[PDB]
Formats: sequence, C-alpha cells, structure tokens
Amino acid sequence: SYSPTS
Amino acid sequence: QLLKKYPIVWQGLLALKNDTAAVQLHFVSGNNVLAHRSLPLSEGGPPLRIAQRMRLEATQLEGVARRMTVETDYCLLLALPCGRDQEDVVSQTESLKAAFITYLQAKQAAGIINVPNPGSNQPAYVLQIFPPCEFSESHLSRLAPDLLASISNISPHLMIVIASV
Repeated sequence: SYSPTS
Repeated sequence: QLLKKYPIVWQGLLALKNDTAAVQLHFVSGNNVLAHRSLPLSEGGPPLRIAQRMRLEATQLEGVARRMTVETDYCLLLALPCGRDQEDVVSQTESLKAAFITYLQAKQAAGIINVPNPGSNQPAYVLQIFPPCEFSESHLSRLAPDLLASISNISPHLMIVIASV
C-alpha cells in the first residue's frame, strides 16, 4: 500500500 | 570505473514536489526490458515524478522482495547524479541529496511511481525508489557487491526496483 507525497 | 559492467539505460530528470534532479540509471540485475518498457522518454519531456510513497516497513518490503525472486519480473537500477559540467553536477548532486535522499530517509519511505498502459487504468509497472537504507544495502550486497562497496557511505544514489504487475 502507498500514500501520496506532499 | 566499474560502471561499464552496470550500463546506463536511462538518463533524465526525477521530480518530487517542487524539486528535480538529473540522474543516470545503471542496470544492475533482473530484466532490462522492463526499464525500456516502463520508463518515459527523456528527450525534453516532463520529469519522472514521484507522487506516492511506501513505508520502509516489514510487509511493504516483503512485497518488494517477493517480485525480485525471478529474473524476468523485475529490474534493479542504480540512480547516480549527472550534469553538463562540474558545476552542474555539484548542484544536481546536492538536489539528489537534499530533496530526494534526505526526504525519503526522514519519512522512512521509498518513492512509488505507478506506470499505466494507455487505455488501462490498471498499473502495468511500478517503480519503487529507495534511498540508501537497510533494504538497498541488502540487495546491492547480494547482487552487486563491487558496486555497493564503491558507493556505500561514499556517493549519493537511489536504488530503483521496477516490477511488472
């Protein structure tokens, strides 16, 4: 799973 | 150098937030066709943008290692800075150190780039972009110990694992 960068 | 054994297969710009860095990607192991198929054109196009990240934690890294067990399903690349002269190289290297390596280490993450095939909104390839870390040292030691010894704690770099999905 992933998460977005700022 | 020994970077003839690990040939340059891509040259271009990486992007992360409002930062960019010029890199050359050296082939280390796996299936080089995945690089040609997954990476963009670099003839002046938009930079290769990191817009997602994955935690450097057990199950995330196990997933990356999972795709690395057969040579046809992954590509392992080493990213090194480059520039048009020594002054440019220092600046691109400082960008790589400060805006990419330091950032990913501070977040304890790898960059993630999902590459789609046109017409399909299912990912065809994923680029997993590691800063120097325990995971990159493990696999570089296993697959290219000569290369690792020349860069470890010496030259800023990223490890890129390309997996076909």
